[PDB]
Amino acid sequence: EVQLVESGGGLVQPGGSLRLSCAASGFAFSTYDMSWVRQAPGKGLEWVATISSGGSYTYYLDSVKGRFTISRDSSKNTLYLQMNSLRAEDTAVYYCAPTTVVPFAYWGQGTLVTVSSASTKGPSVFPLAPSGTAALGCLVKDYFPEPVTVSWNSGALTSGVHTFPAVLQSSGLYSLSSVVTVPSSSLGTQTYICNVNHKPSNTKVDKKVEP
Amino acid sequence: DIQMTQSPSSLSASVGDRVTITCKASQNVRTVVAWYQQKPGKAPKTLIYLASNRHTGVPSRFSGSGSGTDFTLTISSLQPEDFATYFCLQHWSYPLTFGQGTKVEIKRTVAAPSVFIFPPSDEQLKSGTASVVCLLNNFYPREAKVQWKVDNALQSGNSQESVTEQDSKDSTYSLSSTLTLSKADYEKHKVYACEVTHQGLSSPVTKSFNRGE
Repeated sequence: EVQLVESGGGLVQPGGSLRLSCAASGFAFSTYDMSWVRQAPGKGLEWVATISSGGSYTYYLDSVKGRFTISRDSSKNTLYLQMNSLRAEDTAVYYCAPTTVVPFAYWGQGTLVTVSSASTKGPSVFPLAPSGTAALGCLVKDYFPEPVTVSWNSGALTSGVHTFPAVLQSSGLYSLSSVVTVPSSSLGTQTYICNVNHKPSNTKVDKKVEP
Repeated sequence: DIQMTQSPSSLSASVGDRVTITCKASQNVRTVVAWYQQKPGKAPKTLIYLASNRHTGVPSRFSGSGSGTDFTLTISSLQPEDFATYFCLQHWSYPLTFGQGTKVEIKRTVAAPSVFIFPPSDEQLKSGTASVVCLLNNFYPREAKVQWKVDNALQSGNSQESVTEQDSKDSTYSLSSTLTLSKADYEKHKVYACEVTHQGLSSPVTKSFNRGE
């Protein structure tokens, strides 16, 4: 029944503060050690901190000692991570996870924390029109921070879609393209709409791809 | 601090095959080692605890073994669900340390890219930036070279590449190469092309356009 829901992530300035919460359900929260684990956007898993079942002992990765405080509340079946003096390298997805016979026996979806001096900014969406199998797509350019979502035909177009991982440009803003290859015979008998969603800047854009 | 070293960093294998990933600890950690599985974009799944025990819901093909400093994950028969990145962990002592991971990807046959090029759309140009995009679709193996020629002059430093994960249907990669230019310097020049070298191509491929078409 085990369920773990992290929340509280977001984008913050270097030196800022954030408090993560993790709501635990479906297991006896209070008899288990609880931990935070993080994963920087391109990298491997990295243990952050662990708190004992009773809250009596806490253990920290040394690059976060003093700056971070792991705690728990038995009344609420919730774990917390208080994060201060945030650094760019704290940027990561943060997971909470109980220890059974194994550390991190179950994982929630995580919560994304971005520490940057750059400003939030919604993307621009540009057609990549076609002109055998044809190919077409959208350019989703100059946004910050991650993530954006892009879909095609509001989820009806699934096979042969390719949304590329975003790359950080020289300007410090992200940019990607989403493309799909269809049969050429369908150009005309099939409308092509890319649906771009950037929650951090509160931006939605839909775009028809023609000719 | 105990370091955890995984080997190899990556490996290709085909469905039904048998793979073996190894981890080495800088110190004795008895049997207090676990293994985790992560698929791209997803949360991890815990597989093995205390060196050799399957966690709940983990199928028979998975097996771990080892002791002291020499640990092993064995998959007896790769299925589609098993292509993912695998991490080892020591929790003998704090700090708990993961290994760097081994990425496990699907071995398949050579497939040559379908190449497409996209001039900056009129909407983008109406904004003071140009983006020329070179698309490489559905190819294997991952290695590919993409060069830009602007009026037969080779570019360097000004293009950015991005590559999808191994696709789940056909096990190919796809790649975007984006030449980033001022609206100004982009219209100074007349013929745009990207050349693709790929093992499945008998000849390097070129796709071109002229600005005004």
